[PDB]
Amino acid sequence: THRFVQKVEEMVQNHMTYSLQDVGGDANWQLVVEEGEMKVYRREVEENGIVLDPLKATHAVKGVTGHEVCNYFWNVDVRNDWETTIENFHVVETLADNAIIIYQTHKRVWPASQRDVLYLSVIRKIPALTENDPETWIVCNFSVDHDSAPLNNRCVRAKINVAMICQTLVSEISRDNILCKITYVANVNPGGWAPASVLRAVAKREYPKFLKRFTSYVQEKTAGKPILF
Ligand SMILES: CCCCCc1ccc(-c2ccc(S(=O)(=O)CCO)cc2)cc1/C=C\c1ccccn1
Repeated sequence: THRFVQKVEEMVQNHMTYSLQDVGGDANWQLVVEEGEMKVYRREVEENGIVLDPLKATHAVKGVTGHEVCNYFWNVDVRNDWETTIENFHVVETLADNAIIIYQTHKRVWPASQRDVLYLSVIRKIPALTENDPETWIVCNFSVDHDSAPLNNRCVRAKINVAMICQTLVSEISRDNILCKITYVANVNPGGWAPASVLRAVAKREYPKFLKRFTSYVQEKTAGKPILF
């Protein structure tokens, strides 16, 4: 029980309600890039001339569990092993053993000014409602206000609502028989102004690169370890 428990519950529930839905049949999502099981979609949205384009991706990763994927996504201690777009990050506050508030700066993308972010990051297990449903592991990263926020005059403050939502299929269980189904959503307000073409090019390049890189990292770090369901 920290002061964000209720907000966390709301953000997680919204993602469970809305973000998990399959968008194969939904023409409102534009499928931008497909590489195998990796499917990356966006909606073209601008507010006050700033690109907000919602990002939604699915993926199916052999050999790892949702629990493992989420631990690796969440655990700050391995962040620098997979992240390629971060210049700096600091843990601002520990709320609980499954929740922290993080400040980070993104590498500058010329010619836009650098962005920073301040967000609560929480990892949660959502039990299968019925014996028919999969359990879900989720990480949610969403912007919050904080006082120990750094002054950084080089940066415009972006605001994010990201979730990595994982269900695991199992087919001695070996990694050969496990598949992790990922839905990843990112809604990013870059703040300020940045050229629309730049924001779209960054999204189109960096999201598939992240998903490929990050998932491969989890496969590589877990191979030959006992499975953490
Ligand atoms: C001019 C450039 C503006 C950059 C806008 C931007 C700010 C923040 C973020 C962001 C993206 C993912 C997360 S997370 O998944 O929670 C993991 C922790 O880092 C947190 C923040 C994205 C983006 C915009 C594009 C973009 C896309 C994939 C990689 C990098 N940048």
